Amino acid sequence: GTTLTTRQGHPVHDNQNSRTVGSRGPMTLENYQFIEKLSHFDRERIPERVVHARGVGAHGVFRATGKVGDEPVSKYTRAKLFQEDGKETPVFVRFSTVGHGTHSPETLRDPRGFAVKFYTEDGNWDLVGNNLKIFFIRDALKFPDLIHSQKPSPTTNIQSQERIFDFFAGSPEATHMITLLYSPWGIPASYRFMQGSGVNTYKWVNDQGEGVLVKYHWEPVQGVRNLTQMQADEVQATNFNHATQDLHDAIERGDFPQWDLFVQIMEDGEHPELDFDPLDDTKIWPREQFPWRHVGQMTLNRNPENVFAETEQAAFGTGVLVDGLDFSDDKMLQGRTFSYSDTQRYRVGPNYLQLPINAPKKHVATNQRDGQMAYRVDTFEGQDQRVNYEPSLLSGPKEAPRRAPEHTPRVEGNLVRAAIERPNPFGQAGMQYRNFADWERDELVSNLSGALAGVDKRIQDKMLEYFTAADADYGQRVREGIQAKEAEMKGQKQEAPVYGTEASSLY
Amino acid sequence: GTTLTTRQGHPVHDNQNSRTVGSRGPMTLENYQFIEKLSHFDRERIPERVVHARGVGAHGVFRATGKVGDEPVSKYTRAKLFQEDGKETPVFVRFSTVGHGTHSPETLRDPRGFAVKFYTEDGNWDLVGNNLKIFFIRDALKFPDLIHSQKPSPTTNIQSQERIFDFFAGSPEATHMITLLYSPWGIPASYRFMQGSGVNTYKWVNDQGEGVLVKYHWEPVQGVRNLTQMQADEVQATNFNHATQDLHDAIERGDFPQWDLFVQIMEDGEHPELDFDPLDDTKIWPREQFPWRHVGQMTLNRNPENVFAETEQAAFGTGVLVDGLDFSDDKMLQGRTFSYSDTQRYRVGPNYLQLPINAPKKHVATNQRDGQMAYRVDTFEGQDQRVNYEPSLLSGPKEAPRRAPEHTPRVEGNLVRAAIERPNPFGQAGMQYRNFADWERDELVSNLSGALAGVDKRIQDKMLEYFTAADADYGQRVREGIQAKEAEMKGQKQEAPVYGTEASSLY
Amino acid sequence: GTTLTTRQGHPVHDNQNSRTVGSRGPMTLENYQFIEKLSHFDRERIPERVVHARGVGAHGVFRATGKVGDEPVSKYTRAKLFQEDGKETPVFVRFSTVGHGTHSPETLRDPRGFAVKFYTEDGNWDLVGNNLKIFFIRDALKFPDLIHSQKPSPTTNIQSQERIFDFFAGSPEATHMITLLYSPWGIPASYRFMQGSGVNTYKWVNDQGEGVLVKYHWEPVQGVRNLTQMQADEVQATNFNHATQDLHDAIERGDFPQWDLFVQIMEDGEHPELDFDPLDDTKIWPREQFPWRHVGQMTLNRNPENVFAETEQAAFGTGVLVDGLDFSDDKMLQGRTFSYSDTQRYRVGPNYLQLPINAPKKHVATNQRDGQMAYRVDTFEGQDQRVNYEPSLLSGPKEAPRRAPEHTPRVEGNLVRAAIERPNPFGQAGMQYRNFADWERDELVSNLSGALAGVDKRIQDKMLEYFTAADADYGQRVREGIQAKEAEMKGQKQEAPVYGTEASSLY
Amino acid sequence: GTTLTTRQGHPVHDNQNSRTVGSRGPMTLENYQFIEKLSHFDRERIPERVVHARGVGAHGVFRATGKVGDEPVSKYTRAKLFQEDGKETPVFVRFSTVGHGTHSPETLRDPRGFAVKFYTEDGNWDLVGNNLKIFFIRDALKFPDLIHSQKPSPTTNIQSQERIFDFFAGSPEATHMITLLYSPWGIPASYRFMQGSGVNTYKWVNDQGEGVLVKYHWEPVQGVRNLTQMQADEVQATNFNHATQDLHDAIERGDFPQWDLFVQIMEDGEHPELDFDPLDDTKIWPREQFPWRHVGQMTLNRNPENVFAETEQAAFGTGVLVDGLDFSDDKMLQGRTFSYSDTQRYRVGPNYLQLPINAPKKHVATNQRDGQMAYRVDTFEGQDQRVNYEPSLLSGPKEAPRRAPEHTPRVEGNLVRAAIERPNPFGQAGMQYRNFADWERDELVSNLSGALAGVDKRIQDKMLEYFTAADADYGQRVREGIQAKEAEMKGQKQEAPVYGTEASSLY
Ligand SMILES: [Cl-]
Ligand SMILES: [Cl-]
Ligand SMILES: [Cl-]
Ligand SMILES: [Cl-]
Ligand SMILES: [Cl-]
Ligand SMILES: [Cl-]
Ligand SMILES: [Cl-]
Ligand SMILES: [Cl-]
Ligand SMILES: [Cl-]
Ligand SMILES: [Cl-]
Ligand SMILES: [Cl-]
Ligand SMILES: [Cl-]
Repeated sequence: GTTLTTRQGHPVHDNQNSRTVGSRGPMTLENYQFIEKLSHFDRERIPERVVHARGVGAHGVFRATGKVGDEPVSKYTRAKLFQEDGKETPVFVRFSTVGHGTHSPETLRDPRGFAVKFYTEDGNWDLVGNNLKIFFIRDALKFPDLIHSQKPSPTTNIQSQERIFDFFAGSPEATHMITLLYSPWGIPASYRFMQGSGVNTYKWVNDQGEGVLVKYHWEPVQGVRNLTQMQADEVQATNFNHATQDLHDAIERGDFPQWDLFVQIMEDGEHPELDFDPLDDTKIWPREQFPWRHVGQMTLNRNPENVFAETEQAAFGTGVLVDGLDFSDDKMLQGRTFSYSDTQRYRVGPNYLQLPINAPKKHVATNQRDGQMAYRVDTFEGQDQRVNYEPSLLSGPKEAPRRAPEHTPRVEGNLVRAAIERPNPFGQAGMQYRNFADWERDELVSNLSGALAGVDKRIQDKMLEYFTAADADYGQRVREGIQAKEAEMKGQKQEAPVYGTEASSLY
Repeated sequence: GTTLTTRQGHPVHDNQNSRTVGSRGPMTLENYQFIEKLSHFDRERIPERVVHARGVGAHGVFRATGKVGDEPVSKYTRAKLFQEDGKETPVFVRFSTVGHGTHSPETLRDPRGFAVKFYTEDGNWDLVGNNLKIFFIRDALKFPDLIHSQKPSPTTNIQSQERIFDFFAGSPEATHMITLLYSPWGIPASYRFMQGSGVNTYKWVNDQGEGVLVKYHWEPVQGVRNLTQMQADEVQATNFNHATQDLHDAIERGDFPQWDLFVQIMEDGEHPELDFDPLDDTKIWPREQFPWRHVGQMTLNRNPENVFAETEQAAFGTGVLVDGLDFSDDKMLQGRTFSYSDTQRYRVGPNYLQLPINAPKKHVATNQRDGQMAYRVDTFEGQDQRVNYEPSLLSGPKEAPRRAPEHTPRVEGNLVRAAIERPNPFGQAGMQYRNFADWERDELVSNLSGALAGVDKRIQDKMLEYFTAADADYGQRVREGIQAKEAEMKGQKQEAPVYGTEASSLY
Repeated sequence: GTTLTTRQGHPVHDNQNSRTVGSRGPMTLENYQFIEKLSHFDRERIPERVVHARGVGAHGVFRATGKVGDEPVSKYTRAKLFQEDGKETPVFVRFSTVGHGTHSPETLRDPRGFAVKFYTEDGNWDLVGNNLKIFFIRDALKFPDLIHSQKPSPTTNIQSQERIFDFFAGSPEATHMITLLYSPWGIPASYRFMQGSGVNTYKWVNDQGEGVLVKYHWEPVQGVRNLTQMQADEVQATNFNHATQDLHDAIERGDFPQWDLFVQIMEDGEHPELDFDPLDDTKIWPREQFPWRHVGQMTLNRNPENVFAETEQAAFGTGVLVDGLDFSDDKMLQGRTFSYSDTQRYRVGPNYLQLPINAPKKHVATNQRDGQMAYRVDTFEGQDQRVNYEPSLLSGPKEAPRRAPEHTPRVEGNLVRAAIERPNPFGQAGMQYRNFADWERDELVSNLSGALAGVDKRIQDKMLEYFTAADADYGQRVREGIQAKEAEMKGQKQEAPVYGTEASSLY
Repeated sequence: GTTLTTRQGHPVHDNQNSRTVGSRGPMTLENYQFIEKLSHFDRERIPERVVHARGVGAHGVFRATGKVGDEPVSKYTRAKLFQEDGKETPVFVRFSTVGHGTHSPETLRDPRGFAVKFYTEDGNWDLVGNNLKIFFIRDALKFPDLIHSQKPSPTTNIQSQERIFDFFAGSPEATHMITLLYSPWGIPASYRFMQGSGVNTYKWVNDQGEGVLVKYHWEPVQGVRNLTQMQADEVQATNFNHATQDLHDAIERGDFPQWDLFVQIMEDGEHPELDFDPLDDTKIWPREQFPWRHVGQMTLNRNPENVFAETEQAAFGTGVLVDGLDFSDDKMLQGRTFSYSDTQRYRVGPNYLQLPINAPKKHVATNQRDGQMAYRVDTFEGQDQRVNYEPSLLSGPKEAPRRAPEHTPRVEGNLVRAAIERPNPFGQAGMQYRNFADWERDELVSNLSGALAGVDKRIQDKMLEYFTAADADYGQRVREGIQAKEAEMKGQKQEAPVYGTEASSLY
């Protein structure tokens, strides 16, 4: 029961010594125990996520209220997990950073990942969102460009603020994101004291087949706490895993984190009465115009018994929708859908949906076959095994009858490559700057000043142009901050940093 | 229960049409059903086995007699699967060719694979052998050289007899193998009417820790049938899957194939009284000097419900030995042990031993962790999960106490790269030529003559030298056969072959 | 210069013996030469193509005439490779079957692959087509269903006509394809005597940005030859590589195969004057209504120096278009575009476009970085290496200015999952049946009769219904053929086939 | 020249917008530019090294003196790169940590990697060593056990000192390593101010075939600087890439780091006059008994132009030896040799030795073929391409004639699994404790005290037993440190750490 074996089932008698010619002689190839043990060890590492590499997972449950806001949930969506009051749905959630790889400090400035996997009766639903309600760009084509500038340089393997704002200098749509990111909101204190949002615009489909535009929001019961740059540096001094440790230990002691699910519902259409496009993920929907409607509550109450098998292998996709949910023409959203399935086949495996953490908690009958590491076949009991196709007069799985009309929105336009007609990259950025608290603006100006100091002046002028366009005080305060820090830099001594205490050889 | 779903568990309502803008318009990225279905389809194929690609599998059982020959089995080995009379052990067997890839004709000239996986109580045991009792080479270093000459040319993608015997011209040790291969024995009629053997020399270890040299043999109850070149060409005309079809359909109708397991036991040592090395896998052990000892009987009685998941993903390794079995200093055998584990991590997967077909049918407790497509963790119930190492004062699996002395043979010599001192590459080759039946020799001479006709004369002279060294009649008959066929080739017309009936465009 | 080395550059002194303790002793781990050699050998095989696995490649050149038909080529397209008379463009072509894997007989019934890669000055252009002008299905969602029924059964690993027509019974749109496939046209005699076509509908864009619907055709100068089933069985008896051998040997002796490129141009639009949809790939365009227009001629004159490095690693994609070419709303075509890139990253590699055979023969400047086996970085001379994104004020590659208007067709409709309004699955099928020659119809009826004999009657009735709808005589002849063949089967006895000559053990 | 293109060579006109139906409509599959760009991006990440993931690389040169110490280098070795005075050999060096993954703080306690690749005329030579002269274990079978305890826990994803010393409690041979590791020597200030060593025992072979035991040492010209835990915490606060930054910035400004290569030569044999085994890698060779002999000097003077393509893809193996160098019976060394090639085929690729950074800078002629991402074939000019095997009468690469006798040491003994007869796990550990400086001992006791505080007492007692066996004062000081720190912990209150400043929702 507790006897050490090989994966072939061979009981191991000596886990200490290799088989050699003499006690101090050479190893022979008569060492299967050694081979198998090391063969598997050499291939433990799978490639990390191209983004959101550093993360932590937790199991939990979602409770529905049966209604959206103060009116029945059936009015806007027919998603089965929402229909009944008190209906519990098992979930797995992974929190994460964005920029740097695994085992990187969780005190770094970054958006935070907030992915929730709903194991519903209509299959799985992945809500792949972040902490901030918006994103840097509005077109998915710019994503590898954004990440490359955000990630460590291919020449130094270190993040560069110059490289970061170099891309921002040509991307005015990221202004609103920067205003949030370089504020204290760019470094959440922990995952428990953090907001969540689907960022992109989605759609809800009801019994009638009617669709409405939808925003998702996670509101923490624990409240919201942010980490200033001074505070972040202090934590990082002795702890580069503080956020992972915070979530795990809280669940371990019974202090279960909770989030309330809110939704913003909007009538389908262009809405020309707005100065912004509702399909722009660099835009928020004002609560005074589009109030938040309560849907349910999620509680995380169980830690993974194995980080790799569950959290690391967990795979989330925006296309993973259940009946009642649908896409919108958010160009960012539809772009995402492609990459998730694409990257997960490579990272987690060809049959990654057959893994316990990714597999749905219900019946599955597909004609999909084979693939590497195929653990099971999606046949049903009594099926003619030789039938792996549809249609078939002999056997095999059948289509599901429609119990509700499909959502068929009207789409008209020319096949073009053009930006949206209402960019407005400075509008909401200025609003958020003014609506900030004093200590939040101070942190924003301080961070931007320290970041843009020493950077190419062509970049500086363009960023100052963007900040000024959002708010005059915004632009002026950053400009003065830059001039001040560039002046102080000029009056020091930039010799190479000396580390450690001088020592002498022991031999 | 029979409703078609995605692997996310989403019930599919339309498996016929993609989601498009209009019934005849362009596809959108709002097609997760399409994406997932095709995403998995594009990665169905895993790399085929580098050798023995074409094959067929079958489940079965092995019954032990409790004795070896007419004396107790405990005298020579302490392998648990042999100790009790009537003791049944589940097995999975894969038959195969060698040279060409999957879906290649099973009527081709090749050695035949005969791999048996024993799911014993001491873990799994893989007996990876062939139909012929010997092999081409005596050193594993020559294996990629042998296979490259055997396999289709890198310039034509077609097998070449000139390339084949080009390598044989510099490899006199393959003479005995050629004598068998180009005889009718090179094309077994089917897998059911075929012999089996471990080819390499192994070792049996008893209760005392004493070791003896061992040869394995599978004797078919159905008898032995071979396929002549004329007969093989006739079958190939309408059936390139005849051997796979033969085994499957026989089990399907209840005609279960059976093999008796025989063993040849030899005292450990150099044995200088022999003209051949007992560790040379190009050598057989004469029955008159080393009689065959019955051990048990194997019956194959169940076909795989899925060829890919079971047969294709099946992984066999010569190092996979249970207690009571051990290696010998067969340089070919020890070389094999490395490649099997090496190639299976790449082909089947990093966690290929976690697959149902490869996993042992007992308890497994290892400190091995992670790897791609990790379906489970080798922990035991109640274990401290954070302990994945040995030794440990906290928890984790423990070593197994020795219930019998380990086999510790004496090894003396200089670390050298040298061939065995008793090569004798022509001895047994000549014996087998003379011991052949008339119709077997006729086929041998006919095949060699047709193969060596047109080949470079430097190769021909060297091969004729080898054949003559084995037997004077052997060499002379092949020489005359070559001269005859080269003369007949000279008197024809070698225009490019014309195929099919002339046709005309339909448009 | 000719000295055998390791891939580390180490001169090999002994390629015959492994390093062991004594000439007949055990191998040590002191064998890097052995390790590296077998380590690479164990991973020679990459996964075969999920479809069109068996194939052969050839290098060549394409000559443009500068005009389409009798009018300038610039009138309809601005593709640079067509503009000048006598303009030569390097090409690589791979011919292939469809159903079975590598090293499978080329005498089997299948559509034949005809993929051409154009190394133009505007980058690469892949024309991924077949010999037949149409395909089985009109929606890419059905592709894995089609292939699964076409491919060997997951229970027997053998193709089954019952499984094939089981899918066809629920797919009436495949009727026209079947009419061609089970005719002599289903087995081309060789690749040189074979037609080629893009099958799908494409678009040509000129200087004005105007688009026109387009069909591609390859007409062999050598003529067209088809292989009857009786002729195919005779060839298969002694040669399962006859088509591969035919192309290679012809090029080797100087007999270079040639194809003339024809195009069918059609005004963009719905075209309600047709009984078929021009975007349906199960439909041909009648020459009497849409004449074939000559474009150029292609000549294949060089064989690959390495089959694997060139032919096996070759990657073709329908999305790989140069300026002047574009997509259509062919639901089949757009579906293909997804799968090629998806499967090639897995099969050939993440950086497969960096391989010599797939890499363009011009300038390449991308912001794409890394990936496994990254051989080079897409930077230009003098570039700031730390800039791998766009836009950038510092450095990096810049966008290309538009020298011609982009094609922006009007698209209106509801986001639906619905079939085309003009299916007409039997129309052209019947016409082709009547337009057949007598020997072509006889072969068609003979093949269908032998295939549908013994098959479940539910399948038979549906197929007979489809054949009859195309043509009354068509249905009746097949019906009579089935009744006749099912009757002769009833007067047989289905015992297990006996193979080979009885033999006796040699030991 | 600077125009942005696809990897197909297609000039990109719009790198900002995806192709959609209308400026704000859905994406179509008519987006190859989008597809290819994201398809490659989704697969940028390769699996990180299972150990030494975090690292930095640098190009350089090595100058030989032509002699070892004060006597000719030819006396002990015939390695070509050492024979001539002033002989320069191109090198690539990668420095690294051990425990945590990529982008992990370089201020962490760990051994430091020091891998050097020599591009010699006899091929490549990899000297894969660390900064410390010894290692934790003496048998490679314990390596995955060691790393698992050292690496973050599978339940918390955080390193645990309890898990670390849990393994050490059952591994007394790691005592000497711990004495160094928890001293200031466990955190080198930077890579430039750091020693290097091959750790394992190697062999040098001369013109006579005579072999001698060998230790390698890298002595930094810049001197040696270590980083205390207090100093490390201060650096980690604002910089987790300080060591990577230090090496890069130094080379960039012209301050090239230099190391002198020293060797320790010892007569081959058991050497019964020692209280330790010279093949034990947990043992150093006393300079007073075995003086350091100068060999040459290495200078690093060029930074990688691409971190991934060069540093990340760099592959080092202990088996990669040139003529004149050889193995010893160091059970640790021979174990390593297996794992490097095994893990690098998986990590870097099947053809990783074909990559520019790993490929030798000389002639390469192998019979190795294929493998994924095969960029070239190892054929020579004029070779018959169809010959990919040895021997061959037709063509192909030939063996190299021996210009010097091979080293063939005598090996006698029984095939056993047993530890060395002279373990002595506390001897040198105690000596190093006394030879330490006061500030070095203080740091050692301080680190051990803080680490073992709160840990299971069974572990504590075993470690205290090990420390005491090395030195009585050693054990007592740690014991007092533990008692003191466990007492101050008892006078605390272990509430959950509170992070960040309280904030409020912005919406
Ligand atoms: Cl709070
Ligand atoms: Cl899957
Ligand atoms: Cl399916
Ligand atoms: Cl039925
Ligand atoms: Cl018989
Ligand atoms: Cl495994
Ligand atoms: Cl283990
Ligand atoms: Cl315990
Ligand atoms: Cl690529
Ligand atoms: Cl790009
Ligand atoms: Cl390689
Ligand atoms: Cl080789």
